[PDB]
Amino acid sequence: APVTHIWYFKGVPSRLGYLLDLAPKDLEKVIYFAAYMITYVDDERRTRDLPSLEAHVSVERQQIENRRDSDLEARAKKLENDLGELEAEGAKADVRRKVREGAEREMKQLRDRAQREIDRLDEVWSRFKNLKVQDLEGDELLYRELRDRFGTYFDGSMGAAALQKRLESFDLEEEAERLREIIRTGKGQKKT
Amino acid sequence: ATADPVKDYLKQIGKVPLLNAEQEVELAKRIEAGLFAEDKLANSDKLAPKLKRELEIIAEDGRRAKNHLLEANLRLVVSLAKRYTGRGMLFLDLIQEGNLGLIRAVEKFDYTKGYKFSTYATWWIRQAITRAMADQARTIRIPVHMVEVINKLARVQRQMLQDLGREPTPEELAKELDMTPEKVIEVQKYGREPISLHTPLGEDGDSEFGDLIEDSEAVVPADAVSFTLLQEQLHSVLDTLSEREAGVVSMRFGLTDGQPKTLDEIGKVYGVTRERIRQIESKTMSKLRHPSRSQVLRDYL
Amino acid sequence: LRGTRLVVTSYETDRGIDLAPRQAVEYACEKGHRFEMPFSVEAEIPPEWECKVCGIQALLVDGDGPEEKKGKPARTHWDMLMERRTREELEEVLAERLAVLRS
Amino acid sequence: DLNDLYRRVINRNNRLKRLLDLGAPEIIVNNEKRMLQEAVDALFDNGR
Repeated sequence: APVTHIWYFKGVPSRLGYLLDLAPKDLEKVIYFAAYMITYVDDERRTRDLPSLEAHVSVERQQIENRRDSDLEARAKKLENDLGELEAEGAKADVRRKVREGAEREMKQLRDRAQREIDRLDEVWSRFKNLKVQDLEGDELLYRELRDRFGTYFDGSMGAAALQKRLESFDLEEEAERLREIIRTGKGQKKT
Repeated sequence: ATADPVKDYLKQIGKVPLLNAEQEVELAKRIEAGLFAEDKLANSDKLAPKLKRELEIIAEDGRRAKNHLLEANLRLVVSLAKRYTGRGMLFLDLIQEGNLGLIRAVEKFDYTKGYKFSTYATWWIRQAITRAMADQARTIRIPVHMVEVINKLARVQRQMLQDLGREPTPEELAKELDMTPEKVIEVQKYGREPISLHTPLGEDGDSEFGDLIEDSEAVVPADAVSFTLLQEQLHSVLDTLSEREAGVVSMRFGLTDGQPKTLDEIGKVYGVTRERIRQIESKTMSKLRHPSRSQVLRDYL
Repeated sequence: LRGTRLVVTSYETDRGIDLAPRQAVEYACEKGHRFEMPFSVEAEIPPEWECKVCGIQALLVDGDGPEEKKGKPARTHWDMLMERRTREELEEVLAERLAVLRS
Repeated sequence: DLNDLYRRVINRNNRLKRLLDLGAPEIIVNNEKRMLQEAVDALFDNGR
């Protein structure tokens, strides 16, 4: 497997960091197998196909809400069945109310889980919207989720192989021109 | 990314929880069925697309089961490998060798024996770890059997020293180990660890152990000049001899070319017989081995 | 201290010597790398060698090298499954797995 | 002391080569790759 040269990684200033514009902490995280790096994204294809993905996610959310209301109706039916089963029973309030409290807590945690999963679906959607090259990505589970959902339209990697792939397809002239323009126009610590 | 990788690996392996016996049996059954489906796919029967899809799905499920078993059991390898720490190999190398052993064990496990999976895995893990430590622990490698003999001798010596209260003599170990004392000393000698050339011996911290080792096989100019003078002086002594004598001596000993030719080769040039070459050489040796020309050459010997 | 690398030397030179005859044999690689090798005239020419460019197996210019099978690719999980288990057991566990899956 | 570092590099490389073609989960493979990079780094500059 490819490996990096310690001289051009560690020595201050981090030459790889300066060339690729990566903070040394991010670079150390990437090369030593602690976070992914996106090395390729198809911007035009995703922009063109955005309506289909939007339709898919809207359909998924609508189905989620349908399942939510179905669960609510099922819970209501179960509560009515419990009430009918224990209506004529004469006992203390807590004895007959423990099961109802348990059912209410079950419904509360069910809707909490539904809220959490729709929120995480929105999180994945937002993460996919603003994905760009050289974007570090920890939280392995999130990466696997995003890969299985939309594995096409991009590529990611780990270790020195990702840095090799980036260095291979790197346009020095364009970045140099951008830096020169910023130096001519910009001022402040950005210029330095 | 942290300065310590052992902690990172340890905290990473613990995310996957453990497994129970029924889960292990079910995973093994999944692996078996998936592989048999893979073989059936390897067979060239068309069957139906839906059946092919189902067979592929169960094969993937079996692969997932094998993986899951491996992640679940990595903790056993980590636990086993920690008591072999030291002795050259580092901790993570031992862990990885144990992981290879565990993979080998998982490749060859069965549930019909009704034993918990930990036993077979433990045997194979220990076997792999000890073999690896036998093969990757010394700069000058030693075969497995010799390492075993060294370990046995060291253990016996330690036990004898502890129980008896004195250092055992070579004869005591020889009679205890059932081998000759020469073998005992040879086994003791084979096991030593090479010193390092960079160990500092200067109190101020400037010198090293390797700066005082003489290059024994170094061309000494005095010896080279002496040999050159010998080579130049040898030819002159042959010069005073007759033409044929010097020629045959040079060809026989290959002074001019370095290839000692046979008697027939020498006689071919002059056309004399083999026996003649035999005699002519002898007279030259008698002449040189005389108290009349030896003095010029006595010193160089 | 005294020390010696396990190296031998001889008081001998290159000047005034006649070199023995040699023959140059050509070898070719799969990717197109060609090279020459000097061998003594009183020598046998092996059929196979390693390349001087990419470190891969190479043969002579004229090919006369057949393949003899090597006996140690056997180790896989499948053959062990054959060795450990019969076919009927695999068939019945397979049938059970299909039944539970389609259930 | 350079023989030891070269031996570490070669051992890690050979073990990684065996693991890759044997077929293994990503965890141990990634750990082996990290060890190989650390070994090469220790070979070139040690303690940096």
